[PDB]
Amino acid sequence: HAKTVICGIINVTPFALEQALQQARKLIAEGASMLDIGGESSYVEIEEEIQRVVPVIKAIRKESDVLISIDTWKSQVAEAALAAGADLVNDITGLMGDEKMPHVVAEARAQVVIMFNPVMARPQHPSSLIFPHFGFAFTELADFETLPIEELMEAFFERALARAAEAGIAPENILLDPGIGFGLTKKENLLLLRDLDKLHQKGYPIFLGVSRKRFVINILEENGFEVNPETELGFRNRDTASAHVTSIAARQGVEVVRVHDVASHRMAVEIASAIRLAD
Repeated sequence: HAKTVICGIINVTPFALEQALQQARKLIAEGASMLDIGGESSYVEIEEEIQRVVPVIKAIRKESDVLISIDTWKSQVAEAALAAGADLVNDITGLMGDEKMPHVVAEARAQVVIMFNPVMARPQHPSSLIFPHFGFAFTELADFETLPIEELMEAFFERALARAAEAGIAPENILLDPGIGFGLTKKENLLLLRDLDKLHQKGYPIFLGVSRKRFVINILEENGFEVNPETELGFRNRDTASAHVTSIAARQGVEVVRVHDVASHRMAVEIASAIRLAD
């Protein structure tokens, strides 16, 4: 199969155009094969989000054929971004935050990343408390509160995939993201990483968030590594640590990794893929 694709993160802060565009050039030059453009954070909110992402996507498209993902759970943002040149929707709510999102994805013949969102699945969970509310979902959740994380992920994807099917999104256009670092305990995050192959066995490509995750940073700090991101050494250690997770992921055929620091993950991908693809 093909080596792991590296998807670089571009967050457009609410001049912003030019900074996003600078980072786009940087990540492309470091070997990103995809860019994930995000503008998050009512009609006023949607319009402001559109005005962040659409300029950037048009600008990037003029000088690059790179695959562009629009990172939004809002159908209106996705529709506008796809029209402007984005190739796929990265939906952190996995089609559960907006009932219109499946139709938008289908009509555009676009690809979609369906993220498992444990925050929406377990709103009262201790790890989810500090997160915002995603979405414009689930009935009276009681069951979800109890379920072992892998069972809950399956339950969530069953619902999300049903939504994709009644919209007519082709199965081959769907990627799954297990939602690492989104309202999960340390053990759960590690279990989901351990069991990436089980997720892959479902038959969809995996889009994996490996970058600057709190549980990984906690492994470093408890083992004596500097982790302060306002130091050169801490900043570096954080990215190297994420790149170790990419090494593992790429070796087992994960199709896409979503990352901040493309260069460090390129090292990991090239090593890991050379091994995986030895014969």
